[PDB]
Formats: sequence, C-alpha cells, structure tokens
Amino acid sequence: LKESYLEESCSTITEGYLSVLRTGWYTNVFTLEVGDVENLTCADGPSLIKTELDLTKSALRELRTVSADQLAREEAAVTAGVAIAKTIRLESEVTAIKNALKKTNEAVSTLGNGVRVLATAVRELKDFVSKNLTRAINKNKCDIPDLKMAVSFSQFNRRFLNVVRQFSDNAGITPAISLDLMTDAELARAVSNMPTSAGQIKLMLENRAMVRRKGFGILIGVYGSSVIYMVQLPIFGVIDTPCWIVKAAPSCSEKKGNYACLLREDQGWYCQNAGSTVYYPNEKDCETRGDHVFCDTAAGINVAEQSKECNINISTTNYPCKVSTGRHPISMVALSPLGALVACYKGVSCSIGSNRVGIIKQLNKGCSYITNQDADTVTIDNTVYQLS
Amino acid sequence: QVQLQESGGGSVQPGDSLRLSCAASGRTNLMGWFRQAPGKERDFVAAIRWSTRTTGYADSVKGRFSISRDNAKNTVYLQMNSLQPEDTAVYYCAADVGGSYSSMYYARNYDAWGQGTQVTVSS
Amino acid sequence: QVQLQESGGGLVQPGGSLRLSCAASGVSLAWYAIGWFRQAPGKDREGISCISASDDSTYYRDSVKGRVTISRDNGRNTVLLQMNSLKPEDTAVYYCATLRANYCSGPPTLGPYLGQGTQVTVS
Ligand SMILES: *[C@@H]1O[C@H](CO)[C@@H](O)[C@H](O)[C@H]1NC(C)=O
Repeated sequence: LKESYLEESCSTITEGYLSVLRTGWYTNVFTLEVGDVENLTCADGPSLIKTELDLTKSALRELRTVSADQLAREEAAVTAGVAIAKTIRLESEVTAIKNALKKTNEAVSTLGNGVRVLATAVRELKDFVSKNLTRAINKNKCDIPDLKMAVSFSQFNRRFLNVVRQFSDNAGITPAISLDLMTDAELARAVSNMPTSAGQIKLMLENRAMVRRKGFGILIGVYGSSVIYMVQLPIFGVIDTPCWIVKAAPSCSEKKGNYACLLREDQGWYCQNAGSTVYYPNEKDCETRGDHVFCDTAAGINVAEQSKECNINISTTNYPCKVSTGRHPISMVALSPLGALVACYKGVSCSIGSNRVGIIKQLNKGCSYITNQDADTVTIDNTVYQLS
Repeated sequence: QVQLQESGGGSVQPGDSLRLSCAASGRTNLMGWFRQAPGKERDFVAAIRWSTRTTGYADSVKGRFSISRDNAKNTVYLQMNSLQPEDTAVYYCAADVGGSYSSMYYARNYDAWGQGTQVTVSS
Repeated sequence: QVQLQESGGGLVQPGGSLRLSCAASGVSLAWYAIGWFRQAPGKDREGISCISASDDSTYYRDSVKGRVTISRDNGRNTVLLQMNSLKPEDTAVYYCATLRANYCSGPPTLGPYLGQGTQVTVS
C-alpha cells in the first residue's frame, strides 16, 4: 500500500487495494426431504421416538402455516430474491426441480425465465424415515428397546427442525444463511457453479465467510413432505481493480488575521467498478481482508471520473470538488491506513510519541502527516490516538 | 433523535429572493437543506457542521444562496437570492444528532428530517 | 499484489519503430489507468503517456505526440505503447505504472504500482 499526502487540501490518498465487488446473485434451490412422518403414529404414550416424531410433525405443520403467511404477504436484494422465488413457486418449476434431482443430489436447473440455478437435495431424514423408522414402529408402538433409533432420529432431524425454526422466526425470509440452510461444503459447491470466471471463484472459495455473510434465504414452500427453499449467494464478478481511501483534515491558512479553512467532504472509500467509479462514504461499508477490499455494492454511489482530479488539484474547474469552507480553525486528528493527518492550530498542543520512549516531537502549527514508521502515538491536548 | 421545524417558503417570481428557517428540538451538529423537485430526486443544497465549523454548498446553488446558523437556538437560516424556475421544489431541512464526521453532501449521513417547505418560481 | 512487467524494448536505428507492452501477472489491467513514464540519461523522469479507465481517453506529451500510441491489448488485459519515428532523444528506460486515484488526464501522476523498466536505445 502507498499513502500519499496532499498538502493542497491536507488530505491523504491510500492506494494499492484490490477490489472485490458484487455483480449478481446466484440461487441455490434446496429440497429437504422429510419423508412420510405424518403417516406414523405412536399410541404407547411417552417415549423418546414419540417426542422426536411429534417435534418433526409439529415442525412440518408450522412451516406449512408460515409458508401460507409468506404467500399471503407476497401478493434490491430481497426484491430480486422474491421475484425469482415467485418464479420457482410455479408448479412447473417445482416439478422440474424435483425431477432434475430424481437420480442426483445436485443438478443445474434452468427456469422459464432462463435463470440458471443450482438444485440440491437433502435426503437424510427421508432415508431414515423410509428405510428405518417406518419398520421400527410396528403396530403403533414407539417405546421400542432400540435407543440407537431415537438417537439417530435426533441426529437426522436436527437440521430439518433448525431450518423450520429459522424460517418461522423470520416469516419466510432469513437475514443470514445458517449452517442448517446451507453447510460449508454446499456453499463451496454453490460457489463453484456460479456464472463467473475461474479467478473470481478461487477468490470467493478462499473467502467463503464473506460470501455467506452477504447472502439470505427465502422459503419457497412445503410441497408434500419436501420442504423447498432457496439461498441467494453474492456473485463477485469484478475483482482485482483499484480501490483507494481518501482521508482529510481541516487545512487552514491566515491572511491579515482572517483565517481561511477548507475541508474535503469526499472522504471515504472509492473503487473502480468496471468503468464506473463507486464511492462509499461510511467506512463500515467496506472491509479489508489482506490486500483485498470487500465493498457492499449497495450503499455505493456512482461518481464522475473527473471527481478523481480532486486528489491532483482541489481547485480544478473540471469538477466541483466537494469541500466545506470556514474561518474558525479546528484542531483534529484523522487516522489514515498507514499514518495520520494532524491539523494543529492556536490553543492546542499537538505531539507525536512512541510506546517505548514516550514523546518524540512537538508538532508545529499547520497540517502535518505522520507515518506509522515515524511514531506510534499522536496526541492533541489530552486525547491520544494510536497509529497502526 | 431531534425533530426539526421549518418555515419561510412561498410562491415567488423569477429573479426574486426568499429566506427559509429551520429550528431543532435539540442539539444539532450537521444541519442543512436538501431539495426534491417535482419528478426529480432529492439533492443537497447547503449545510453547516459545528464540529468542524465549516459550511458547504452545491454547485447549482453556490453564489445565489447563503447558509447561517445560531448555535444557541439550534437554528439555521438559508437566504435564497436570484431564484429561477429551476429552484422550484420542496426544500427539506436535515440534521444529525452529532458525533462522527461524515460528508455533508449525502442524505444518508443525516438522521433527522423535516416535512418540507414549498418554493415555487413562476411568472 | 500487482507486479507490473514491461517488455518490448531494445535497440533501433533513427526512424525505427517499437512495441512496448505492460502486463500484470494474474491481474487484468483493463480498468487500471495506466501510464508510460521514461527516465532519460541526464534528464528528469517524465510521464509521456497515459490511458484512462473510464473511456480509454489518452494523453501524450508533446515530446512524443503523434509518434506514439497507447492502447489496450490481449483482450484488454495488457497495455500497448506503439512508437514510430524514434529519435536519439528517446533513448531512455521506459517504465509502466498505475496512476493516482486511477486517473489519467494531463501529465500523469504516479500511483501505487511501478514496473522495473525496459531500455529503449536509438543509435
Ligand atoms: C438404516 O437402515 C440401514 C439398512 O436399511 C441400516 O444398515 C442402518 O443401520 C439404519 N440406520 C439407523 C440409524 O438405524
């Protein structure tokens, strides 16, 4: 990273960051098979299997009601997701997805809209119910001497119960993708199937947490014993393009006593989203992972190419650079990725110091740029900032 | 949060001038004026920040308008001279309870908003 | 992060041509504002050309204007600098670089990444 100090505007541009920008959404439809648990009955009273089977049936009914509510209610991210979900809810699409996964647990499906989604099947609970539990419950007796059966029921219905709980606690649209909606291996498989080049897929597989964080899930519905839902994952199609951070402080001069202060109002993150310069005002909109900067394409603001020139000549006429003016100098510290801007004016004693030897140097009045190699701490009166 | 009370609008003719006022129910740091015109989107007109004691205007308005503040009354005044048909809009007063710095030129950085005041230029 | 490598230089007679190329291993320079600077013996390092990231606008210093052309090559993954009618004054080490704020307009300003250079000699 290279941090350049602009004396004209008492600012800093830090450059060298490599971008990672979202360019779309990939839909992974999931079909979780529960089996014919609603044709099983335990009439022998309290048992572990009975409690587990009651939890399972109650969950299936709760998810049916939640889907009813969601569909009675649904009559940019969640907008597109709900659109593609209404597309999938068509009977043709549901049958086509359940047939595509007739002999495989993963397939590439194509909807009527041309949308290319990934269909996945979670068949563990159906397999347990049809190939084991149904034979164990003979003549409506579930207080059997096989405790491994109850343990297995718990193990194989944990995920179904968790999915139902998360979709019911959020009315059909979860804000986050849990490990029960989509595991880590399923997430990697979804990433590998995204419509983007190899480099983006490699970068995203190496940063799966960032992908999961920006994703959500939408319940499609309960079709028989099959709970169908969908996970929308971010597709980062633009990578390794320039990003830079601008940080500023009040630049004040004096003329015959009258002060003139200027402060850049364009501070924040900037990234070259493929021919469009995008500005993120709040630094919480971007996160730094090593050399890469993940910025949320939402909350971004397109700015003209000419705005960049504010870092070369703040007084340019080719663009109205965003600045604020004043006549009352304010002393301030603006920490930059590799240092700090220090505006020191009358009535303030500013200094730079170290963690081992203490104060290094009193700063002169004006705007100074301190590097994290020159000092470890900056001080304005009694306020102390620690540099990176 | 703070509630903002605006005033001063009107129906004025090309070339004439108006003055708008906006007072706050509490302490404000960044206080300014945006404007949304019929059919267009909300745009920045001018703001003052007290943390940095600085003032900014948009390019469309610089030279015509002027913004001033009374810190004791948490009040902000906006003089609007040489008003032309293209300044016809609903001007909203915006404010920020205070704290961290952030650009004045962007509405997302303001958390308090008024209902608006009409300014109509014609004939 | 980004390792710029320059190639295509060498010896030529007066009036000869050359095709210098700027590439980045594993990184497409498609949306990088790129600049060609040159260090001549005895003189200061001057930025002679640059190409923009938005609309591929170009800048050429009058020293070389008309005798050089900057463009994007290899599916827009590399940057090409063609040079014609070469003079002995062009003898120098040519570097390719990224520009400040990803901006090319007028004399280019050095950015975060600079190459190692390629010698161009004109007997
Ligand atoms: C499920 O059934 C298979 C045979 O159908 C059996 O081998 C396996 O042990 C059963 N699983 C459990 C948990 O009982």
